[PDB]
Amino acid sequence: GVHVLDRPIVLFTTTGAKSGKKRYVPLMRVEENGKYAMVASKGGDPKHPSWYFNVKANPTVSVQDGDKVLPDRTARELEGEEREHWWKLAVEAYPPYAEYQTKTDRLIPVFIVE
Repeated sequence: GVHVLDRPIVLFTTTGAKSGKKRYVPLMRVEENGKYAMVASKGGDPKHPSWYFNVKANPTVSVQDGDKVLPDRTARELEGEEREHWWKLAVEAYPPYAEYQTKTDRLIPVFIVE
């Protein structure tokens, strides 16, 4: 229902691939030129957050940033240099993300929402 969002957080709305159920995933705001990143950490626990598999099963994801709603955009798991770029923006936004990363050799997934 109605969410109230302010920096430093944004809301990503996911839709169940099997059920159609909406789930609401607040994450740190990591933004550039109208695109957003979803950093798939889990608070320093190295296992995946429960939404990770959901955005891969159904990449259609809405964003709410302040009063602005970007409906039914597409989440794409980043690779390579592009992941690195968005990782840098994430660590500037929320430095403990880098601390989360020191707890595993596997790169924390980052999705671009576009």
